[PDB]
Amino acid sequence: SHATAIVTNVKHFGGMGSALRLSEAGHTVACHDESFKQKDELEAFAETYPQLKPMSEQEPAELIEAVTSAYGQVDVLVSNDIFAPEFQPIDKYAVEDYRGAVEALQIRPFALVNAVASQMKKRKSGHIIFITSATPFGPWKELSTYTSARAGANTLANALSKELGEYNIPVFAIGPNYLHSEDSPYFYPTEPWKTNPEHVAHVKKVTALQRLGTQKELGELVAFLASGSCDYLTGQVFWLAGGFPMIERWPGMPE
Amino acid sequence: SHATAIVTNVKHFGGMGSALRLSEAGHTVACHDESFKQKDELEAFAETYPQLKPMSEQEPAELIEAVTSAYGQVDVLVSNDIFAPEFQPIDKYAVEDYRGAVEALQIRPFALVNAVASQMKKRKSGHIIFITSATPFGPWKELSTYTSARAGANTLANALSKELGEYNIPVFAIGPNYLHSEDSPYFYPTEPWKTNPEHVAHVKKVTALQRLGTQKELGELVAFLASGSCDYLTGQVFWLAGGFPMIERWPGMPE
Amino acid sequence: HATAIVTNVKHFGGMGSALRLSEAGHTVACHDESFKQKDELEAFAETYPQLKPMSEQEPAELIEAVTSAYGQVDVLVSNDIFAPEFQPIDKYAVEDYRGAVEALQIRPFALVNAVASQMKKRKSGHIIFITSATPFGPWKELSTYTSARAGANTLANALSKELGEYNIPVFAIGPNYLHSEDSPYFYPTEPWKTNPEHVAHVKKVTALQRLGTQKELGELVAFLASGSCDYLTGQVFWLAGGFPMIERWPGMPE
Amino acid sequence: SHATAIVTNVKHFGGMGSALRLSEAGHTVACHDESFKQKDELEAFAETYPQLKPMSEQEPAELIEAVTSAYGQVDVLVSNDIFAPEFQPIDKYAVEDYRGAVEALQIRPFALVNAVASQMKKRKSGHIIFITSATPFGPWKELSTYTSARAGANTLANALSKELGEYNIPVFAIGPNYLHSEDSPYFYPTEPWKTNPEHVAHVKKVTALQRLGTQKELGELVAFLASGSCDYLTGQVFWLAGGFPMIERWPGMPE
Ligand SMILES: [Cl-]
Ligand SMILES: [Cl-]
Ligand SMILES: [Cl-]
Ligand SMILES: [Cl-]
Ligand SMILES: [Cl-]
Ligand code: NA
Ligand code: NA
Ligand code: NA
Ligand code: NA
Repeated sequence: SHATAIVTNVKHFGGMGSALRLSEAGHTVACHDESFKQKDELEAFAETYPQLKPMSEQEPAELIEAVTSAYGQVDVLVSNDIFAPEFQPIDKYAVEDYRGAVEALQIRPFALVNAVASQMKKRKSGHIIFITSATPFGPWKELSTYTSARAGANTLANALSKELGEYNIPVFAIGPNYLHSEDSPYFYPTEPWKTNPEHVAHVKKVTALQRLGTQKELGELVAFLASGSCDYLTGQVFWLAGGFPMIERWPGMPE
Repeated sequence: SHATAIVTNVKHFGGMGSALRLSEAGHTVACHDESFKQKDELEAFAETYPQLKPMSEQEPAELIEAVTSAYGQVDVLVSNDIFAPEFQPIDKYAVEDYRGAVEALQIRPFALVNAVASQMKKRKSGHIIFITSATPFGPWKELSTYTSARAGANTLANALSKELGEYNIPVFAIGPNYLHSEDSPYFYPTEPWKTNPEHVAHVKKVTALQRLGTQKELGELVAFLASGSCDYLTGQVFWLAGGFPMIERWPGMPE
Repeated sequence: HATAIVTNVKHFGGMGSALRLSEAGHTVACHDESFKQKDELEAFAETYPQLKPMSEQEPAELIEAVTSAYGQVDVLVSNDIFAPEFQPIDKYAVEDYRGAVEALQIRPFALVNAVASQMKKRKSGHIIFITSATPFGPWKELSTYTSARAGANTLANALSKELGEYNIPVFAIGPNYLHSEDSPYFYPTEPWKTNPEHVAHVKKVTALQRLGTQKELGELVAFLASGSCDYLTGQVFWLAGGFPMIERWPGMPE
Repeated sequence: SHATAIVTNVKHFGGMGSALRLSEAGHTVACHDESFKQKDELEAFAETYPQLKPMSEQEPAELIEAVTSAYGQVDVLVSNDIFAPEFQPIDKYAVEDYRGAVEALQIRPFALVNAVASQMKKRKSGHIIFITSATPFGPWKELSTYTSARAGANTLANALSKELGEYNIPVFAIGPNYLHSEDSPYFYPTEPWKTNPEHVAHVKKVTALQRLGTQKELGELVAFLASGSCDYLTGQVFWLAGGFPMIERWPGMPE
């Protein structure tokens, strides 16, 4: 009997670090991704990553039911939520641009917890992890849609911890920034963030560790939280951003 | 000339405290409310509060447009947002119950700012105030929809402050709890909160001031922020909750 | 006729607090290190005939002197200052942190410790600390000053929980980029309004792209001390103009 | 090659969980304690815990120097700081009661980092962990000294992360509450917190997981952070408090 995890949007953001490290820790890892609606994309992923179990199901209720049918139960949920950040002055958005952000970044993790929480509560075990964003900690101007939706997700995780603790289910939010996402455009691909001088310099300026975060670092945190080694952190919002933000110092002070 | 303010949902939550004090400060206060769809309700309100200017418009763009047409411009927006709090374990909600909360508590203030920001930015003046909630500061268990949507609104306000400051527009969020709402059910009506002993005792336990907050206190803060006397607070989330939460102390320690 | 105390009145948030509290009708007893000298006290008294400078320096003696002269202390504005010294952590002396915590934590604690009994007995009073917004977004190499200010913020918030039962609100106002006119604590006119590089820095790091004014600080102090919005008790106010502005990605405009 | 850790006040608070788990992870763990001034107490500890290395040094600079001399360097500092919480109304404290709290809970971790940072910066490696408190997250009334000093330490850790990241040195604060401390009075000994029904009931009410945190959970987090597996969390303040605080709900709602 292996523990079963679900990682959503596995090709993007914190998906690969989460899935790879959870598998290394002995989980069966069912993986969701928009591309897995296509048989060829699902099978290519299954061939490259024989330790992972890509699923074709897209919608929350269908995904939870399919993983429960295939593997018995869902022990760990990693809601690795993504949406394209679009920078606009507030008056240049359409209201639908905010609705799109809240559907992808708040309603979707809510729907996944809504669909899985009953089976976890009945057996009094489970772990729920949202991958959110550190942007609420220090917003950039002109990203009001994405940034506020991510904060809704952070508070959703914290609020859920208060009710699910009675059932021995920890709930966590991991909010990254400057997390290297390799080939994925969500949100710091190798090109340009490791390849272009202006981007390399920006990352050195705005993070304390002066580098991007790695998929391994994100995955190590995900597997540590899912292990049951430190459930007493339930309710935490983790800022996985390398010491971002670095705050501009007065004139004359060095870099 | 007169400064013009908009107070939404004026019959509820922080509506009357805001509208009455803004009018005392010399604003023309255009008032929105769902009941003003009915001519008899609008006219009854106008007769009781002849210093206030109730509008029939319901949707955010049409409300901004109607106030702008009637009075020239909108100087102060008070987005007094409401939604009925419904307590449920996460798995007992419908997903639509979260969508309803986000629409009412996040999308609506976004849409109002989206509709009014251009006119404020063009003249480089204006004030934006969201009435949100202090529940994200200390969530109750089983209120995950309402609580997380309110946090999204708080971050929306803070994020907007970063872009609108360049146009001399402060943005504030006032997050109440235990605010006496008189005859309004949103969220602490006189009955039961001043009349039933168990409720009086609860409020004495969980607030530092051991009382409900008053509409006058809320209105004083709204008019102070709208006055242009302290624009340098832009980006603040105010916790208007009387020292809530009081945290349960160890056995043997007194009330 | 309500009585206020404003400490370190020549510096930081002192003048804005004292001037606006007097405009609101308070008798404003003013403390300052320079008032140990009669000539400096009397010059201040002549320039500001609406203010009442005191010579007393230590917390117990100051509270006692104001209570004797004016009956009671209704409003305490602990306007605390210390010179920010930037060092790598290993280049400080431990005494440099001790000095910061004495000036920025122990001192407001001692003033509340000295005045709280009289406020509690009559169930009225207002306590305001002027602290700092540096904990909200620390600069590197200011660990002493920044962490002491955070201690003061939590002290205010913790005190609100016990003093609310006695109808005494407690607030912390944490500024940054507050114009301090001729005081070096912490943004004097020269260089912050006069040197182009400093003007440009303020435009970059605040959302309102300017220093905050003494009038804005004083308006908040008088508003809180008025009893018009006691239900904010426990608040830490970030009076920093939308600071911090967070550096955006390459190619995005200023 | 063996990494070297220092755990202070090892007999108390998070001392044993930290030291035991770091030793299991392969660190040489030098241990400080006030009782180690006595040769008999140091030797008794060495006999019971032969995998740990108790030191007699008491003062911060002399402790760093003694561990560096004995083992070559200090790779991990765990500043496990303690002070007896004394509840008083603000006017009943002596000012010295606050000075004692700041000296023990702020000056002491500062002094330890001040003494060790140069050797870490020179080799561009090291980890700094403060064990602080979650009391600033939700203060009890009448504990203003201890609570505010702990907040100063949390900010000290966060501020230090901004400068030490350039040297590849993460800085963390772990702020517990309701951490079972076994035989130590700091701060939740087995008697009364597992033996007396009133105390057992209090813990069930005020934490989401309805139990004390374990030394194992604390030690797992300390060893995880010190492993270099997730340096990108630098600057984090961890709330290790089981979902504390639970916020009192309205009359009529169940516990
Ligand atoms: Cl990221
Ligand atoms: Cl309310
Ligand atoms: Cl004196
Ligand atoms: Cl300042
Ligand atoms: Cl503890
Ligand atoms: Na399939
Ligand atoms: Na009409
Ligand atoms: Na004198
Ligand atoms: Na020795």
